[PDB]
Amino acid sequence: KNFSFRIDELEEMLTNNRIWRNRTVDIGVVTAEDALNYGFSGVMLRGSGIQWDL
Amino acid sequence: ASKVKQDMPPPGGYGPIDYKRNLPRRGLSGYSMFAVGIGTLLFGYWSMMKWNRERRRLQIEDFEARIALMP
Repeated sequence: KNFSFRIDELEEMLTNNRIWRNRTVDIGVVTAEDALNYGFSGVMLRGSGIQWDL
Repeated sequence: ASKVKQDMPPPGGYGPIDYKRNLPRRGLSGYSMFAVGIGTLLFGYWSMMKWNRERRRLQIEDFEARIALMP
């Protein structure tokens, strides 16, 4: 019951922070075909845009 | 006469659990923020204008005293 507020506070410090976005945006971009061939799974695929979840 | 007791949710279940993001707006408008900045700039400029003119007059007075003493 009390955990969504913790996630919200975590997002208040990072999600729209311009320093966080400069550090994380367009860093370590992996294409979907490369992810599948390299054998990535989970959030790696889903960040590349692959609609897969066991 | 003992019944099975176990860890179970209450009758009717538990209340709803919030999980959605709740980032509010909580801010003024860009126009209003810029207006406040310009207003404080103008007030500061006016105050500095008057004070620096007064300081120039004071410097002229001090220089005149020095000129009077110079001979």
